[PDB]
Amino acid sequence: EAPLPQLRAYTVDASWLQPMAPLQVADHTWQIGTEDLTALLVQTAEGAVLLDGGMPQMAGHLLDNMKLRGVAPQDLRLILLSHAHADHAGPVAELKRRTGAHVAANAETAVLLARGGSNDLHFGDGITYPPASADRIIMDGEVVTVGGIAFTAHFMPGHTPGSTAWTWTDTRDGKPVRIAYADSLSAPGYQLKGNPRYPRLIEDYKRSFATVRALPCDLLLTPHPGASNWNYAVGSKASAEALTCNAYADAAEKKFDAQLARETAG
Amino acid sequence: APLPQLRAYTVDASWLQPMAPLQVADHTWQIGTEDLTALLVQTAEGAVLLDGGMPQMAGHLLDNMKLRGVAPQDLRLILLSHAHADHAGPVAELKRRTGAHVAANAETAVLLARGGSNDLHFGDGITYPPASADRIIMDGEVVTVGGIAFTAHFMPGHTPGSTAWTWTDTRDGKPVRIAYADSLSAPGYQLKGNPRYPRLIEDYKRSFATVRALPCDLLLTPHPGASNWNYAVGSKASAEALTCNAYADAAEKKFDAQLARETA
Amino acid sequence: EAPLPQLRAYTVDASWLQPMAPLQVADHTWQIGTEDLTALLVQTAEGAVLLDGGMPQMAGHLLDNMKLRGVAPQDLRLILLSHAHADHAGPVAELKRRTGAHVAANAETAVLLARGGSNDLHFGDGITYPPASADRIIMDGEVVTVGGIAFTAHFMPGHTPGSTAWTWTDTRDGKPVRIAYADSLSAPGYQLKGNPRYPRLIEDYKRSFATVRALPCDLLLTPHPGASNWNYAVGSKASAEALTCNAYADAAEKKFDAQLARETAG
Amino acid sequence: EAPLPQLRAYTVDASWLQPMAPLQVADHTWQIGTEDLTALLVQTAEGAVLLDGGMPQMAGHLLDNMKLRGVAPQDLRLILLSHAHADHAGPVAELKRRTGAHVAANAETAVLLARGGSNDLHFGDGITYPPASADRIIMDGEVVTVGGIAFTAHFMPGHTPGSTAWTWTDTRDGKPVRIAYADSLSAPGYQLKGNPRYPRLIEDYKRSFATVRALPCDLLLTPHPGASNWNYAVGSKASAEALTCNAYADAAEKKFDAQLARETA
Ligand SMILES: [Zn+2]
Ligand SMILES: [Zn+2]
Ligand SMILES: [Zn+2]
Ligand SMILES: [Zn+2]
Ligand SMILES: [Zn+2]
Ligand SMILES: [Zn+2]
Ligand SMILES: [Zn+2]
Ligand SMILES: [Zn+2]
Repeated sequence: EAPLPQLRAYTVDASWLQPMAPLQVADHTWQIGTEDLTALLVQTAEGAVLLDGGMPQMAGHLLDNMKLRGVAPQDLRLILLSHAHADHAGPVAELKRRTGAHVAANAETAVLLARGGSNDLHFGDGITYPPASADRIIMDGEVVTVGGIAFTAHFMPGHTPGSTAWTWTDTRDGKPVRIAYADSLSAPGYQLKGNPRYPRLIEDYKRSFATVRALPCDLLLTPHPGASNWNYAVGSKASAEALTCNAYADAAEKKFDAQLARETAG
Repeated sequence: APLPQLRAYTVDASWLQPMAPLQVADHTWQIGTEDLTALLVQTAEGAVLLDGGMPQMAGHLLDNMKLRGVAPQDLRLILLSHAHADHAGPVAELKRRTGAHVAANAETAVLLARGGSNDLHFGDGITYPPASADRIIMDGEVVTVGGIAFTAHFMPGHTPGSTAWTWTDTRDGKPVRIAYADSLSAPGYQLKGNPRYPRLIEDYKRSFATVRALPCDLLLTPHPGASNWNYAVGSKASAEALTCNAYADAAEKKFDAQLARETA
Repeated sequence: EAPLPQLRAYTVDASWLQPMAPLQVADHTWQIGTEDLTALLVQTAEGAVLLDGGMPQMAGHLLDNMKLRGVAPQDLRLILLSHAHADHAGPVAELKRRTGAHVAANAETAVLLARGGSNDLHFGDGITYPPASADRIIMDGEVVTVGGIAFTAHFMPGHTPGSTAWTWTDTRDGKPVRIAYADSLSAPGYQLKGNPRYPRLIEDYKRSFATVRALPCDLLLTPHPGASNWNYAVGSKASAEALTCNAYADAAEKKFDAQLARETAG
Repeated sequence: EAPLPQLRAYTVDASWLQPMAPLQVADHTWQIGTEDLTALLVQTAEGAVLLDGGMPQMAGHLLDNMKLRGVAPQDLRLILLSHAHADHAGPVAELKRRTGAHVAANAETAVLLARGGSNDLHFGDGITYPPASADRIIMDGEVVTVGGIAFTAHFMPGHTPGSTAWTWTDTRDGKPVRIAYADSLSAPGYQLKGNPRYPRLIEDYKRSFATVRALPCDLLLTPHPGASNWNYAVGSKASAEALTCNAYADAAEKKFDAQLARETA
């Protein structure tokens, strides 16, 4: 037979790889990723926390932005993740090597990260990345504290079994701001009904819609800024049209029901 | 200016050209592609696979196994020359689809568990789905399946974990000593004063001697061209495949010339 | 000052270590563990499945009983677990080395098994065993099939975050029998309320009681046979007074409620 | 039959569990373990390095001694190991959880550490401990640097496949001192000849005696202080009779040869 196909690279839109300067979200919280991939730096008194890292090739850019914020590589103490796909956990292994930071994640995210996103429930081996290990396993509702800032995990399975929202409270213009970093609620091209690899997918999504609606949140952020109507490119107006947690979940549930209609009706 | 896109590990088309099983000995078959070796050894208590080639080769391997009368669940063991993507590529998928166990030395195990990432020389350029080794083996250790004994010979250099495997089969009932020896190339490697591999030169030099000392009637290699095999024709037509001495001699001559150019 | 304490072994009641010959539970299902620890062998024409293995020192006994049942080590295909504590997953690492089995378990069980039971949420490092890796991660309700017998996973977290019940249909004198191997519902010495290492423990147990009551079950077995009133020592009469899923869950929940009340007000 | 045996804990000589206050070895190097188990703390301006940790139950003691040395848990950057048996790597998993330190080890030590010392080539499952992962895999001769102090690895397989000596240069009285922390060369109850799990054991031990003799060394230390004739209980006189690398390897090789002779006979 004809030769087997060549391996396929994980190519993404240029805006996902467009570097940007740090954009201040709150007094201690900064977007340091790219224009279209969120990576949040929280600077505490006893080191910095990174939430998500973006694509594999973004490790150097993250370290450069950390430098501009006054954070040396060894000052990064903790990495948290929304979910362990290649476009959000991509550079985690290299970040651990170059910073010594620990990774805290739930068990589902830990096992997916440790196999580099391979054998994905829905993508197979289509999107892999260098594997990394979690140094601390997190339970639902558990609180991780760095330098006086408490980060609370809220499991919201669906997009991945391990999908998690993280919440914390910063300050902004003299007042506290409850920040919620919620994972994706989409099911892009997923088989929703009767999926042998995820039998309770529909029940998990539906509960996760409700979990997101209930998060303590004055300011919602998402791994893809477009999903919560952020525009990182417009500077200090980046959050002008940012969605509430209610609007984010409702839009997600409406799309999910219609995606379920396209499937169930056939 | 956006960051660079990721690049896929692309190979010569003949590396990906399927072939029907080619008989090497009474129970030993090449079942990979024209230019990547994957050896199937059929025993009384199931099959052994030595290397799998590229990651996209899993289905092809299983199809050739079926043509040989080996159901997926009959694959009992996977052995490896070294844990690079073009030889260990489909190991994770093969484990999931067969239940086979992997046996490898510690160095190969850690690189396989990394999916080839953070390679001493390639960094993250040549990666593949990670897999775990179920049995760690030591230099000279014997693994027996169905009364066929496979002996490991460590030959570090191309990777720290590079291994040769030897076993005895028959050709029409007469015993034949088969040696499956890893690569001895250092493609683009910094040889002298490499911070990530300080004793590289010493290891290659010991490994040339290890290969020459292997018990061997027939030598095969992960890239058939490295031992003058032509998988396009029958195995008896490959009489003039290289001996262990000639294979190591050729590799040592290239290594010495590369070292000289680097020192100059 | 005084020397540090010596390490302490995990010692158990003698009956947990008392070998027994294989006891037929259904036409293809055998108890092959000890008098007071369940280890179920399910034999198909395409190989065997082992559900649990007991304590670490039981490996050789299990292999001896497999040989009496005509299962060569290479024909044990799969190991399933109720939960990853030393008295149920004890010999898994050794069994994997000595057989052709792979382990299928959920992510929580996978991460605890790979720690050898160390850093347990409730037990610390007091009850440990040789680490093993799960080869296949399974999801709630996922079906694993060996030789025509389908095994369905039902997550029932609480005793451990990864606690799982497994169900399958066998036959018993001419008629189908729905077997349920339900995990422990005990909370021995656990802090139930406001546990920073398991914040949703009470909610998980409460849901797990209902999960067990709903399992497809004509014949219940448990990792500790006493918990479902089996008496393996008497042979053919071992099942004569076995509990239903309802009675098992009701008994566990009555004890859980009294423990939580004790924790609420002494 | 009669019941199966109970599990048996790895109990040790109580002197191995006897806490001691930190003993200064050189200007930046301190013994912080117990009277009969070495655990070396190297303090730098960029954090600290721990070489070995002793038994599993020593984690709290190590951290208390670190605090006496001014090293907070988050100040520990790196853990190095001689070998991954329970009485030297015992508390590594707990130390990683409580400090955030990385582990650097060769591939053999990394795989043994990751299975908690289980399935040991010689001891089976008798000496298990909580497993840990290595965060950096190192090669023979590789240099790891923390705060300007360079640590070089020298593989000396035999006692375990992954057995490693670590060398670094410190100062004492304004002069360099080349410190060598060499692993065990013992073979306690080992089948030396024709061992199916370690076929080249004798060749590896013989090469490792030579490797130890060749180490750069003004001051030798060992995981068991008695093996290099240290006495940690006498403070400033602790090293007064410490062996050279030559003497240590010669004594170990003489013992090894007599052991091999009795086995062959
Ligand atoms: Zn995703
Ligand atoms: Zn995404
Ligand atoms: Zn290669
Ligand atoms: Zn190659
Ligand atoms: Zn338990
Ligand atoms: Zn139990
Ligand atoms: Zn030892
Ligand atoms: Zn020792």
